[PDB]
Amino acid sequence: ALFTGIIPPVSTIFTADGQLDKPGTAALIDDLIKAGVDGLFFLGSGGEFSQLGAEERKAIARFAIDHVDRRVPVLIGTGGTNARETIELSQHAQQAGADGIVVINPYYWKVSEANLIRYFEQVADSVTLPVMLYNFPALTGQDLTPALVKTLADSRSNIIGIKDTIDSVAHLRSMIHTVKGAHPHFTVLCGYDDHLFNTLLLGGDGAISASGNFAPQVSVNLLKAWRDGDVAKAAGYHQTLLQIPQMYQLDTPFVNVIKEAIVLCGRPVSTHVLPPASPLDEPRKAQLKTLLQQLKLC
Amino acid sequence: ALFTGIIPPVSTIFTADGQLDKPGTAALIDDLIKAGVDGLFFLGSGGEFSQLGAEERKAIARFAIDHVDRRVPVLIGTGGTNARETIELSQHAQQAGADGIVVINPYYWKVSEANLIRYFEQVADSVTLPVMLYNFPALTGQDLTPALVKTLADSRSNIIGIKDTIDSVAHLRSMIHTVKGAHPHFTVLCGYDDHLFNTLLLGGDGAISASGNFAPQVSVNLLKAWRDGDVAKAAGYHQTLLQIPQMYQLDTPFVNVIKEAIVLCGRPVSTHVLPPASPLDEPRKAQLKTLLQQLKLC
Amino acid sequence: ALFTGIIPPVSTIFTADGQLDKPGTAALIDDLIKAGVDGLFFLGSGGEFSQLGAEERKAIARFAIDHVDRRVPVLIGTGGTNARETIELSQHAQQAGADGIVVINPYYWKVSEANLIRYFEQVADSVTLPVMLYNFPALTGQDLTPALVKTLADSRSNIIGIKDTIDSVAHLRSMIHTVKGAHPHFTVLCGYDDHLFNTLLLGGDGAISASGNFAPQVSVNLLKAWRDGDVAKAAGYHQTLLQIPQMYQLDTPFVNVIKEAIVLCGRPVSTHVLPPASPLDEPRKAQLKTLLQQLKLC
Amino acid sequence: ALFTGIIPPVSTIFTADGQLDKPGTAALIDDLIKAGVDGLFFLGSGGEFSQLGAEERKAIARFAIDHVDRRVPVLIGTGGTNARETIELSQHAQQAGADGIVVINPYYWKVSEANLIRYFEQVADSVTLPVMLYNFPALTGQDLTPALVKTLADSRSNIIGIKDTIDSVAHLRSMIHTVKGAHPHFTVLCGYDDHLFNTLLLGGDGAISASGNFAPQVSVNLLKAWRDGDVAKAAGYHQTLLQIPQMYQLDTPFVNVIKEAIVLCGRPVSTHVLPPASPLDEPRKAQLKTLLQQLKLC
Repeated sequence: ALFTGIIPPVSTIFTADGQLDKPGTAALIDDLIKAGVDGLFFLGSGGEFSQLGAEERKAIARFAIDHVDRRVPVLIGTGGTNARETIELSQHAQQAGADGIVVINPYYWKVSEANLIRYFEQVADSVTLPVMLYNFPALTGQDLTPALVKTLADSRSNIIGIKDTIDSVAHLRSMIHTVKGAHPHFTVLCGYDDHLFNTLLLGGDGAISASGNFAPQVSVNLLKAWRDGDVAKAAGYHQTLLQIPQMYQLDTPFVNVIKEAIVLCGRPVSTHVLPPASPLDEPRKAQLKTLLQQLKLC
Repeated sequence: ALFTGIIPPVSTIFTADGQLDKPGTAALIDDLIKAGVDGLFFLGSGGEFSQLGAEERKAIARFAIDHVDRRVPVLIGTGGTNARETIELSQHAQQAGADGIVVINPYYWKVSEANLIRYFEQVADSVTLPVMLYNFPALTGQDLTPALVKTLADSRSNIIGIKDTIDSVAHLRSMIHTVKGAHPHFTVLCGYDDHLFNTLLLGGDGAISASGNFAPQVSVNLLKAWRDGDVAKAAGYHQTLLQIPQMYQLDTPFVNVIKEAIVLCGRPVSTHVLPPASPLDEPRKAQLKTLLQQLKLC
Repeated sequence: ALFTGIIPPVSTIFTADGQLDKPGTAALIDDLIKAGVDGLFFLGSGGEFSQLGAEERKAIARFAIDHVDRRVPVLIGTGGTNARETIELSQHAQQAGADGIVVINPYYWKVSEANLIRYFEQVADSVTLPVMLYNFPALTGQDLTPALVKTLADSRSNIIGIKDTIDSVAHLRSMIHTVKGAHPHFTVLCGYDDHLFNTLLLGGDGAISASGNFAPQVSVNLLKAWRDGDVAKAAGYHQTLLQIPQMYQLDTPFVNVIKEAIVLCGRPVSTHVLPPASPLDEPRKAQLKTLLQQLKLC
Repeated sequence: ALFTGIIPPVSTIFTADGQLDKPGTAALIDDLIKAGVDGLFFLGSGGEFSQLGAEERKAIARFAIDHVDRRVPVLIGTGGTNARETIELSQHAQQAGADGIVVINPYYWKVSEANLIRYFEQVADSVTLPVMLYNFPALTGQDLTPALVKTLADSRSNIIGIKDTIDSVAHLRSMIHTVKGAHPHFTVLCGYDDHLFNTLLLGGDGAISASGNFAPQVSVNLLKAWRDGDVAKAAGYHQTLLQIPQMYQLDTPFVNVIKEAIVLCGRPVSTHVLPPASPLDEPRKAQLKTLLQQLKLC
């Protein structure tokens, strides 16, 4: 089973003028590796893939891959609405040395089932890398049903997992029974902090969630505790991850909040975000702070 | 805090010709009390309130209350679309000796906010009993937001809790922070088996869920374990409750399944259900059986 | 083809204490017949069926049927969530002399497809009367798709039409092609004033909409104009019906508004509505008035 | 009032290997101008903006602008999820000679209200051109409410219209009353063929809809007829436009269908579409043909 455990959707650090902040993004990568994470995912939602042009995303990927220098597995999010561009980026990711790619369903047009399967097949064929699906129906408006995901895993041997970003036990439970039921080593990771625990108890494999950027220890320790068979300990951490998602209510998009948390949790980096996102106002920065303090994360 | 802990939405047992099966419903009540539950809720969704006429519901309530004979707290679900009828039933519930009522939002028309608050106020005034709200947006098509529920608790001192039937951690978390944040002894119970654990760890109060009818021990034991500070034990039970809701996908409505489970789990009762529900076919009864067996509940 | 043309969802007039206002409801019936309508539909949504008990609805139906005295066709809305009650009422409607019944899909539980078809079959079998389906997904949360409605018309020869209450040309167009395509004399009526014109030009059959109660001439004249081949005239009326639905935005439910419009348009009747609805405040009554004046309806 | 009347969302013609087919897209432009249209909109949804990269979209826009050579007004759709790119393209559109731009709301993240207003303000400021908003909630998952659109027109004097792509009379009616009520010369165009008629009768201004590409005469004639005060004639055309949208059910996306219709209606052009779209199979091409024949469009 590939890409299990705690794999954060790493934040892309930018300068005040909007360029890649290499010292800062590198500093962030290094903290996260040091924290005991099982991989890293660049250019996910929290990486702000949807606010970057093709060429920019190529540049961020190659830098990120290079800086990681194979210390842990690296995933590159290559998705979007432009299928041809999805292939360019996915191929480039392979060339550039990535360990796999993460591909969301086209989210402008909700594409026919036939078209959707053909899309995913085509991208999976364009590379020899592992392909990790990415479901996020709240944003895509088209759910990758467990039936469909089983169909896709049956169809291509390199479609080997999924990040299920949804506040639903049923969806995660069904994803596990239907897909892992047919393919035991298919990876199922959840997209939200507050589902990591349940996702494990259901016989899933881990999480790619925002709290990896600023409190990676909680998820890493939850996982170690669970693998060590100490469940009470794991639940202890779950309890923190249960509360964490309050913060994300402070703005939309909440990439600003994640980056601001990174700072408050001890890593001084530029919190500049790309439009249509905006800086977090002062009042809500202090609210974030009080929240992080209550939870004992700074 | 009133009506905390494990309070099953008791199934109403019917004969083959559709009348109240008194021996059978009494037998069921007695098992559940014996199992260590903290209350009982008659004429909820699983009680089939929406398939019974006013007079029938009066009759079921009076029987149920009488048979319980004050051994545990009794809640009567008095809701529907006909507000005047909601008052008749709620008042009748009081005079019949019930400990409180459970009121869902009117689910045909999605009523204006002003009208909705006025409805709940009016019913809460028509009785001196505790009033427990009931949210089930999947069916009602109108969510009782934590804001609105805070407003209602602020408004009437006898609106003292809620059954939140939704597959969402966020909703339960927000319900707790917003409402309990303002009213510490406001009860918040979850409507689904797989959320009991999280609902506790969030500082909520228990569950009214279907698995109470056929596997009440699991939820009762989870709750005692948690109260005894043995979390690993509690999680052990959570793990079973996590799987249980597969059963409910076998039909819709799945009130047939719950009753069939009651039988398979050792309590022989008539599984007749009211239309537009129907008996569970043989194939799916056996599937239920294999599921209960896998989970070690029969 | 049965039940074509302009068939208003007649408002049920109540006294202050909530009883049937017979003088007033009779007065209303008489205006509407005198206006040239092609039938009348009692105990629809605007009739407030969902706020009345079984016995009350029986009483209103017989009174209404009797007072019409066969001058036009009469439809009785017998739907709800309680299937057995749907049969009692539907049978009672036949015994009481009604020309057909109108049956919405059960709107609490969104019932399985198999269950839904079996429900509609069962009620259609419980009577020898014509059965008119009623779709209103905005409130029911379960759409009667054209596929499903074709299935139902194929299944039972007395399922002979539908009131499609939805703000969608596509749905009405599809309902006509799929169902009328297979059953030419199947009736398709729209539920909203602003769709009557399109519904005709699509090869549908008429409307059961609220503006029948207070401005029945507009829809009656639109229909006559269209049948006389004078389309420009028909479009003239369409233009008024296009604007009428602004009022319904003054409250929810907006039965209060319809009844208040009946008064302002010249028919003094009690505007009492059943809870959880409430009287329309004074400011909004005056806004209604200005609207009716602008459109030249009072 | 700017950009009124019939302004087709022109199809971008591509070669087999996916490049701009200049002879073909020029041929198409010329037919449409010849047909009497009041403008042209390049790089809308039907132009496939969401499957083209920034540089490609630049290239298509200038070519299109140049080939039109000011014969009619030209609109360029510059929207997407990448705000900085939206400014690049919008500014490029101005320098390339476009008469205005068309900007959809960011459709990946459903952005906060504050952020959404700030986005639209920022883009409107980046140019001196007229800005035409674009609502399409079915795809975006975030509706541009009439309230919000009024706010935006109040905020910036160059936000001067909207393409409302929604199958809803209520939404269009409300958009007209709320926005035109405050700004009489604000343009309101509908996005669907079957709403053009109603949109006019409501006091709106026209349509940007797919049938402009292959049957522009129908909409052009409807508009001329209506302006000439001959309503019966206009309704005659409405009747065809009412049926047209059946085809769009043959695939999703249905850009393939539009382009195939262009061919069958007399203009031989390459029907190549960009992925994740695909060619229309033979069976469904013949079905399209039968449809166009029934409606007397080929």
